[PDB]
Amino acid sequence: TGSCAEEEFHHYGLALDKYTHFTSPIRRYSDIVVHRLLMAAISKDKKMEIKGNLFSNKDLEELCRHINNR
RNA sequence: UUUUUUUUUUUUUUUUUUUUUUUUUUCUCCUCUUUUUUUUUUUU
Repeated sequence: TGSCAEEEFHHYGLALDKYTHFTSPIRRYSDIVVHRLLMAAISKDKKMEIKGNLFSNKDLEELCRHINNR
């Protein structure tokens, strides 16, 4: 995300401007990330706090390079 | 009518000890050929 600029967020091959998967938490790894985050989102718009941290910049970038490799 | 004598199975038992798997060689060595390397996408 905000590690880069907006222009580098698009999904040109599909004419979208943002595209990921969320339909497979089981056979992949970015999707469990998306699960934790989506549930943090549905859980955060109540004005409370989600104890237990989630990620950081460097952690996410090393994870995404690992996933590219794999 | 044929008496008397010529030994036998070595003696001994009431001695201390503080180590340790194995063990010891063999040299440098020409990997052949459409490629940059493909890559989104969805159904597990």
